[PDB]
Amino acid sequence: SAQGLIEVERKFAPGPDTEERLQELGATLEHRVTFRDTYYDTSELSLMLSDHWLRQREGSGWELKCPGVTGVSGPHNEYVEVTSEAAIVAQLFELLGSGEQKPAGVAAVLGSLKLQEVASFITTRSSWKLALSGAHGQEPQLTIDLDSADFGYAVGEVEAMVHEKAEVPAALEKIITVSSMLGVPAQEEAPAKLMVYLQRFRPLDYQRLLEAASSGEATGDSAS
Repeated sequence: SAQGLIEVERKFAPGPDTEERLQELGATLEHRVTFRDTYYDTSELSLMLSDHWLRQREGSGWELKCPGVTGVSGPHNEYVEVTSEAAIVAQLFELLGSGEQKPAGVAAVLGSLKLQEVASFITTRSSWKLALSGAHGQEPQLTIDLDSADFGYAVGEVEAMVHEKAEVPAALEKIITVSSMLGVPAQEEAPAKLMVYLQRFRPLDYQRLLEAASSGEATGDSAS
């Protein structure tokens, strides 16, 4: 087994005091992102289910998720995200069936094609780093990255790097133990905010997607 430092990650579902608990436990706040992600869709959630996910973040800019294939034929060849408005403008027009003049920006197509904000919540990402220690002194520093949302959602992903597969159970069990103390060990293929929107309000619809989008970071002892 030679892949270098084995990034061992497992997923955890934390409570509402996680950030505080981490500070007190000794995890450092590496970085955190906070923004409201505003999702638009047609009235039927046709956009959502069409693999064209439309989101604006913090009123900064626009982001559209496309199934790789824009001339949708066949399966979804991965997701391609476009952030350039002119692309989204033209895309939204063809998506909703406009045939009209390209306005200028996405906010203009938004009002004109009359999309509805069907989902809006805040993404709270919080990256913590926890140094292991004990009688041995220096033990690995592992990262805990929290992904949370306004609509009842909190996930942590705990990732440590060991160069030895033999210390994987050691590091990984520390991970699970601290996590179970803080909340409950999870197992999902990492939910995006919208994956949460779905599991929260539309569980079977979430499953349609989940079963197909089942690719998340959680290996165990072998990254590769």
